[PDB]
Amino acid sequence: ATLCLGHHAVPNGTIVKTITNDRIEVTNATELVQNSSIGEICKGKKAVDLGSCGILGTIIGPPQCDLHLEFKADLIIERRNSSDICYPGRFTNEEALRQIIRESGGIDKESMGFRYSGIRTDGATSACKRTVSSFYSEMKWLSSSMNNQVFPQLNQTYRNTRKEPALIVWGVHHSSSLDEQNKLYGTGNKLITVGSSKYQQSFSPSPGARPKVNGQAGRIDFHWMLLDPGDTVTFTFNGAFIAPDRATFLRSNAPSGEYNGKSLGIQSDAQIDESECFTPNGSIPNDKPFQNVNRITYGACPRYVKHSTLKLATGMRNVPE
Amino acid sequence: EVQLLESGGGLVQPGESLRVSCAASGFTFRDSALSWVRQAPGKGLEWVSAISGNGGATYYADTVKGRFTISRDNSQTTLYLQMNSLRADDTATYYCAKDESPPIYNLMPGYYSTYYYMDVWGKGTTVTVSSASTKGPSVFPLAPSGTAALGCLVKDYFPEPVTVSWNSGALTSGVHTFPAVLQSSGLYSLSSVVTVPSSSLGTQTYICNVNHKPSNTKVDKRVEPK
Amino acid sequence: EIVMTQSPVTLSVSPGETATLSCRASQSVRSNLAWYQQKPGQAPRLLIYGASTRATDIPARFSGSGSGTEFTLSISSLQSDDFAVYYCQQYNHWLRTFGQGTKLEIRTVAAPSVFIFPPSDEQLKSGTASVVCLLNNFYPREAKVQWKVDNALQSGNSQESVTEQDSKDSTYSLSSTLTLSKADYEKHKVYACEVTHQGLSSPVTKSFNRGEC
Amino acid sequence: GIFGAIAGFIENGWEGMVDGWYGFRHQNSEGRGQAADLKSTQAAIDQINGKLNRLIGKTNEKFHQIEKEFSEVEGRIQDLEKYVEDTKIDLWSYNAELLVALENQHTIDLTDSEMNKLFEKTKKQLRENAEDMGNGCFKIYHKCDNACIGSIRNGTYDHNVYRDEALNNRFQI
Repeated sequence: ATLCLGHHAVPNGTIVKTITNDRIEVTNATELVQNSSIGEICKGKKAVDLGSCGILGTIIGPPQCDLHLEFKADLIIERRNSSDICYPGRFTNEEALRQIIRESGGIDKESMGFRYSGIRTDGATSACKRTVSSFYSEMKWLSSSMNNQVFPQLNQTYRNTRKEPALIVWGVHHSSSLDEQNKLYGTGNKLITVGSSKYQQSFSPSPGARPKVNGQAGRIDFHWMLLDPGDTVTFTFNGAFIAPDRATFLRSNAPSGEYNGKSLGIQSDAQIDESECFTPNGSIPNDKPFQNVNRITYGACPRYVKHSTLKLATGMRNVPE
Repeated sequence: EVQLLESGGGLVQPGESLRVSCAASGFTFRDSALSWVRQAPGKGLEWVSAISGNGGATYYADTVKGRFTISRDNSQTTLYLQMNSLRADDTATYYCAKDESPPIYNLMPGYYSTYYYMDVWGKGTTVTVSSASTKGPSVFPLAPSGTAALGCLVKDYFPEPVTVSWNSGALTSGVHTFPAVLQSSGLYSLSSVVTVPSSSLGTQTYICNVNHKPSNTKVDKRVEPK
Repeated sequence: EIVMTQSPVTLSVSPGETATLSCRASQSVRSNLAWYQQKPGQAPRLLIYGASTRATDIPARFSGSGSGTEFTLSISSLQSDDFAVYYCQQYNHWLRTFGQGTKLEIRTVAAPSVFIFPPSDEQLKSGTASVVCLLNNFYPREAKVQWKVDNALQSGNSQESVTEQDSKDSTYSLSSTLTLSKADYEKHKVYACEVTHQGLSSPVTKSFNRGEC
Repeated sequence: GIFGAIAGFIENGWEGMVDGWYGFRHQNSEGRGQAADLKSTQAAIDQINGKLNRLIGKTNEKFHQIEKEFSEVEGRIQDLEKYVEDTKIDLWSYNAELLVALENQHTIDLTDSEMNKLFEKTKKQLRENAEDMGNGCFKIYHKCDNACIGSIRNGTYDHNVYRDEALNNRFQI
């Protein structure tokens, strides 16, 4: 009798590289370099697309950011034409403030409990339209209650009851004209001082015309602080002051009671697709150890290499005939 | 549909043998792996063994390394597990579980991919290993003495389980039937209770209906205030 | 040959909140790690495999993560039907091992209602006496029962068991049985169950005198 | 391969063997047959899966790093940031290239090895009852029906049973 020993072969072999040979055919191989993205920055993740919403706007509530005031997110996507503000102004320490928010997890809001006696608090503007002229959702605009009436020296203290450090934002208003300040807040010296156990500073309006944006020569500037638990922020002002109505609490400081921990905030021009590794080209699978898509990455990512392909043999040498 | 059905099991004396079948029905072409996992009531899960292709496993846990042996009959599509030299701690609910692997592994379709996760679990077959000797329960009243509690104590039976209903299943609200406890005699005892309006005691009859199928014993016990 | 330890043994989480579980594993393990949701009276169901890749058609609220040694499992939006027990397995040592198990709870503190039952005359004729103490519909699960016979603390002659959390009201109940011989039971007068529980400002005793009612 | 079986004394692979990687083909009185060897097949597959387990699904988390694209000329510091990243990529590109070349050489050698082991094991089984024809085939010097062939494949072949018949056939004129 005859007994022959042998091995299999396939008609469709794959060429791989070895130590001694540039081109050798094996029965099967797998690709080690990820070379494509689906074109979207992300399935299985909780994501929010701010869209028109600027990110900082989530804190103080322009009409844009109406949906996203109390958002809960694992992944947060900023967008390019987004405007943080309805009435022209800018945040102090702006870039630093966003980085806080991106990694927040989202934000929870609770009222600071402020109440007012003799003032207009319902200040509205052409800039925040919203069915009818309006203001920031999360703040109150304070006015004399009778035009040209000198504004009251007032004091507010709010104390951070919660375990998570609170986020507090306030405004200084620089009026369109020296007149408008007068009409709004009365006349004479205007001083605003903000006091916390780690924080104190004093602000004064410097009223003037500035280039007309959103139809307003006037500006509002936002200053923010982080308040440790059990700490009082004291607000003292004779006017020109935009007041926080609500405190912002991060979700990744929650006690596992709202708690949605640790988000990654990205900047993307791509659509979304719910069908771990992010590149500027879009998210990429991370099953492969290497990738050729982008040297810039975030997350659990394959390592960037220059090769476009690297085949790992997963079968024996292919010897047909 | 990828469900499998476990048949066999029962009460056996320590030192005896017993094999459990697993009818692999459905999507499983049975070129994929299968596994056995046992769990005793009061304990967690524990992987027992696995099978692959033909005789590629040969994969047994250290607890049963020299006792259990795993068979596979692809012609009739049934997985087996011959449990020899059974000890007391072998009493468990043996589950037959499907096995799936990432598609990057499992090069040849038949052989074993050394990284499996179980996806489709079976109904499970309970195997009890004692020197016990089946015995039906005695049923005693827990007599009530706005809301009253009454019940039945079902004592000194073996093996599990027993079923308890009240008023032939007409009384459900407020019933709690507790897990049995195992006494030092090796027999089980459990209680079933119900809370009812105090005002119903005098008009309304309460009867607990106890069924112990292993001994084909059936008891109705009327529970009266005393 | 490669032990798995889950932490904690049981956790209480309000419905809606995120419940993070732990699966610490001796020796490195990354490639294979599977989470399971074994509801009482049912077989385990696969949730996540590998580490983060969830099973087919399972809710997106089940999240998985971890590497090498420390592994976590977070349930985003919790539901009342998630009262199951969760386990984690590992590769490989050619011998897969399971975890110990993590019980998940879903209410207002509630003191037990406590009832004591003397042995029936029927049972006494068979030569034994079971005295039963029932602690009904309490929350949280932690409760202590002590038995006294003529004011002497009993040790070693009781057994207890506790129900699963009740779906209808999120409470637990507990039955304890004190077992005496007939001769011993008839030698003593006062039988008492003393119950300690967070919902009770002081421990509660229910008792009876043998041969009185 | 370094053992000289695959692409060596075994002239070519069998496309018609689709139930295993290694196996037996026989010709006897009852006909011609083919059967896979599961143990050697699984031994090769287990080793390859061991390699895959080291490479697949084990990436490492990075978060905040350095910038790697720049919109303005800055000189010194930007030169340094670019050089650091370029250095890192070349070193990882090297690691990846060598890893694949090394693993592949080894995979081809281990699969050749498994084939050789099966051949050597079979040779020892047959003792004095067969001769190596030099192409992976044994000439068996006795009547060997299907059950006999089967006994060789499953390791229950008793050479003493056939030895007298075999020796007479081998050593004659």
